Amino acid sequence: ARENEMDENLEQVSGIIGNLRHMALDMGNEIDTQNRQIDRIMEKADSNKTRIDEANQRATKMLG
Amino acid sequence: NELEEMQRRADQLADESLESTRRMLQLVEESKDAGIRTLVMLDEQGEQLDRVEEGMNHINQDMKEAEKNLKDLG
Amino acid sequence: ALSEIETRHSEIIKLENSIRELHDMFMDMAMLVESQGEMIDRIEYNVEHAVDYVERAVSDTKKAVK
Amino acid sequence: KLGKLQYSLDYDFQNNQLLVGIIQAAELPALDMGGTSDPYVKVFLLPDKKKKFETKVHRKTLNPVFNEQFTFKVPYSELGGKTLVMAVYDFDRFSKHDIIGEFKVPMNTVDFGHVTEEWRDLQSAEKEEQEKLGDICFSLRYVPTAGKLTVVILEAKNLKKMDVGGLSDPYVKIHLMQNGKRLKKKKTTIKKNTLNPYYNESFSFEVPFEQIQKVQVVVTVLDYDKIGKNDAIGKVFVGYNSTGAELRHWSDMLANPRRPIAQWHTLQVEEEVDAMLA
Amino acid sequence: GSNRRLQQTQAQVDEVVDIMRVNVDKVLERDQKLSELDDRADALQAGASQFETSAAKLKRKYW
Ligand SMILES: [Ca+2]
Ligand SMILES: [Ca+2]
Ligand SMILES: [Ca+2]
Ligand SMILES: [Ca+2]
Ligand SMILES: [Ca+2]
Ligand SMILES: [Ca+2]
Ligand SMILES: [Ca+2]
Ligand SMILES: [Ca+2]
Ligand SMILES: [Ca+2]
Repeated sequence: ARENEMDENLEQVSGIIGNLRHMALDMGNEIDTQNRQIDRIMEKADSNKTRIDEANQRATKMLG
Repeated sequence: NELEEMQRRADQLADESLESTRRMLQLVEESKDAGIRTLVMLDEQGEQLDRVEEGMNHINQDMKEAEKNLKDLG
Repeated sequence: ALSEIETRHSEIIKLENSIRELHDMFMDMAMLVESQGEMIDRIEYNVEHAVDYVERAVSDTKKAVK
Repeated sequence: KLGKLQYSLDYDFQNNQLLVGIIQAAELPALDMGGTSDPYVKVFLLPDKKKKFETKVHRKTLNPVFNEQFTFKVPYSELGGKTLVMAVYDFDRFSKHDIIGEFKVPMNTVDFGHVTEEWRDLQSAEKEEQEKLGDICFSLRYVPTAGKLTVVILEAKNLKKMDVGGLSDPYVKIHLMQNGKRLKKKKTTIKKNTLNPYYNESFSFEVPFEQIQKVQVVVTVLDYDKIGKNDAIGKVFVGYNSTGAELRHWSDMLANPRRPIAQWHTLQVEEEVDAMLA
Repeated sequence: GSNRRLQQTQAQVDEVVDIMRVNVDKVLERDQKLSELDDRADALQAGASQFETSAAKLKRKYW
């Protein structure tokens, strides 16, 4: 029967789609955590930029 | 009349639907592979982001020490 | 009826098109994540060089008040 | 020695049936007792799993004459997807009936409009390695300075049926083995009722880079049974005494530091794996 | 049923379509944040190199 092969294909497709749902969910969670992590890294980047710029400013001023 | 053409139209459309389901299977399999590779890449980039954040921390500590030394020179 | 089999065929093709949109969406996902991986590699390079330069400057400033 | 087989083939379009002719086989090896063999021919269609036909038994003849005809109830539209298989077997009273030689004709090359009849030299039948057990994909990441080994159990597919009347209840247990002693036993969650389980579960171990070439990682896929000991589906091992794709993945993990490598692996039977584990 | 398998599979498919769309947009935002962090990283290592030069000057001067 060809309808049987069709329905079997439908079932396999359904299960694989569910697996893709789990993958999409875990993917999304990891993406969110990495976005927060990027925010922290950028905050530290601005702080270290401030410290380096100020230290180089005073260091250049102390020339003499 | 068009009776034979009607039956062959039913079998033909059924064939197109079946091959459509085959295309579905191939597409969801490729999507599956690309998704897995995407997850692994996200793991690599994630650990890299962790070591980058720890690097920023070490830069912050060292630069704080250099700030202290500059305040000692001042 | 040809109406029944034809409507079933139409719904099947609709499911195929939805799975095509999801498919291209997954491929776009992998591509964007790849390019982001390259940019992350470059960021890691710049951060490492910043670690080296910061370490040198800290060493010198520590050795200057000695 | 490659023998010959004389076969007929014709299609009945009125009743939509396949007429297969077994005429005679020629130049048969002197198997069975000394001098002469005992041949019987089993005929069956390749895609279908229908009941296989077998000819009469001919006692002590190297050139047997069957002159038998079989009918296969097959639609002509589906016959494009089928292939005819004719296998010449040998008869043994007290031993396993060894197959002498088989051959197959793809139905897409047969012109059933004109009556077909051909001589075909037999070929030695191909053999399967083992029943399909399954594959499992996971990634390996190693950083020497910290000694952390991240094994991310990704997924598996095409797992063998275990519970009777059902598909499977798979879960993954990884054993860190060394010197024939089990050291760390980690396991994943149970994904109930599936043949393509998905995990995406990260695990970690302590592996110094001074012992990296003396540790074994045993990835074991098992099936959960609600009552009784959970039977094991399959298992693979990477590290020392690893062969082929396993040593390939381990070498990729070593050549790629601070980076994960995702890879598939073909499960082997628990007995032969435990045998390969010295 | 036969139509119910199609309806279930279709519902799951459209669901993963929505989820994956949200994820793809999240990866767009991630791409912006990674470009910004890239610029900040390059400028940061440049300024760190300059501070290394000035630190070398002050070391060779006051020591
Ligand atoms: Ca594939
Ligand atoms: Ca992380
Ligand atoms: Ca962190
Ligand atoms: Ca024999
Ligand atoms: Ca005998
Ligand atoms: Ca079982
Ligand atoms: Ca079970
Ligand atoms: Ca944003
Ligand atoms: Ca932003």
